Amino acid sequence: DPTLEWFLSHCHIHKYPSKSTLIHQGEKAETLYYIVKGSVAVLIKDEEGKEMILSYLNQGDFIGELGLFEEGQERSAWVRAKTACEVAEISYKKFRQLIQVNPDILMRLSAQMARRLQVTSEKAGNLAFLDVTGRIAQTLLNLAKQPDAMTHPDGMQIKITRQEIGQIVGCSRETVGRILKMLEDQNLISAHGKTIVVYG
Amino acid sequence: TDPTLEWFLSHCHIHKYPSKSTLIHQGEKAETLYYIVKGSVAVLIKDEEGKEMILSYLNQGDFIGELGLFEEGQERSAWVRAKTACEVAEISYKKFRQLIQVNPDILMRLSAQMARRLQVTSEKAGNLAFLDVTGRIAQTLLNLAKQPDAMTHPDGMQIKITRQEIGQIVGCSRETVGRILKMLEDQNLISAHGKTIVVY
Ligand SMILES: Nc1ncnc2c1ncn2[C@@H]1O[C@@H]2COP(=O)(O)O[C@H]2[C@H]1O
Ligand SMILES: Nc1ncnc2c1ncn2[C@@H]1O[C@@H]2COP(=O)(O)O[C@H]2[C@H]1O
Ligand SMILES: Nc1ncnc2c1ncn2[C@@H]1O[C@@H]2COP(=O)(O)O[C@H]2[C@H]1O
Repeated sequence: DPTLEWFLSHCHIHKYPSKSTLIHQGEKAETLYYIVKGSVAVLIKDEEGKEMILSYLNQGDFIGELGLFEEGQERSAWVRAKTACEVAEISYKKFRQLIQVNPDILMRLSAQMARRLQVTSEKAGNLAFLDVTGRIAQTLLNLAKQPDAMTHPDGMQIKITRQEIGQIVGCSRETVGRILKMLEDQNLISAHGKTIVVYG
Repeated sequence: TDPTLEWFLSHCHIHKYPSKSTLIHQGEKAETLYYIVKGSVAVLIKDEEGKEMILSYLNQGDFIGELGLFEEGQERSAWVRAKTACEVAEISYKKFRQLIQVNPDILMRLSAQMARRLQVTSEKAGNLAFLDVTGRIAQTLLNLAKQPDAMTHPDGMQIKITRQEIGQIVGCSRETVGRILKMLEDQNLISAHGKTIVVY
């Protein structure tokens, strides 16, 4: 991948342990990132710091792109390493020079913006159409259809903490706890184990 | 406008769409890029029961139908419907990609708008997640008060909007919108006069 490697030679590259914060919402946006290895969560918060994950981003993903096309913008979200990460960074100013040399690097970036918009639009859809019970139910169902969902004699089973579920739908761990109990008692799932079984 | 947009537009056909006509249908094969020369549109998606949600309004100078551009074989991710009479330039993706090669600035213009839509749709996903239906409505009326067609008034801004529209934006029924709008004007936050609302 000649264009990528060229792009990266113009970056500086650093390692970040899991749980460390790469981007703080509200900071001035002046640099672009690219994930060389690992995974990050893109997070927003309510006024009391309850979190919602807008996306996971993985190796090959650009981050910090949204301040690129107009000066004076702030980071729109927190971005937090979910595993140990290797992350390339480059100033918007140097990136813009790179685009002049070869606009393919802009194509790649824009393709990812367009995917993100489709996915975030779909999520806003579910947030409008579903209450917190439906959100959690549709999350568990989505997760059971993932390539990594394990077969179970009674349906599919998943590994996912209550806090992670809470991050997906933007509710507390305890709210998740209560609604999982309700869904168990409605005979839709079982969560009495260290994992979750979605029936059917 | 500038010589670059005019260059781009001379490679487009201009089509007219009457108010309430659909420009783009969800699920259609995406092979075409659009640009709004005049007028305004609504972007909509739907739940399995035919409930509609307004993801966004877009206006003169806005690109539409861009999300299929970066990868072949995609579907339209939403319906796009004329809110007023519209004049809309259109061009095939393939021909757009050729233009990008002559002058990458036209891709820059487009990517700028994608970045803005991702910021706006993320903030909206947060609203839907974190706010109760009343907070969604009170935030929506501010956002509406800075659409191109929301003009001034002694005690703040003034807008025209239906209950159905608001309900489509925040995710609730007209009836519920009616009850909340009533609450909001007791809380001396607005005054309503038919379909026209003054936002303080
Ligand atoms: N809805 C989203 N989906 C995926 N990534 C996002 C989303 N919102 C923000 N981001 C990423 O989080 C970053 C926060 O900083 P920026 O606003 O500079 O750029 C942002 C994007 O790279
Ligand atoms: N969240 C959004 N904000 C603004 N416009 C959007 C949004 N989602 C979809 N659209 C527009 O609606 C169009 C539907 O067709 P496309 O998916 O080709 O391209 C889409 C975008 O131009
Ligand atoms: N709970 C909901 N979540 C998302 N959208 C809704 C919900 N309830 C109603 N809507 C949509 O918003 C519209 C507002 O006007 P109507 O009540 O005619 O029809 C409504 C539905 O299409």
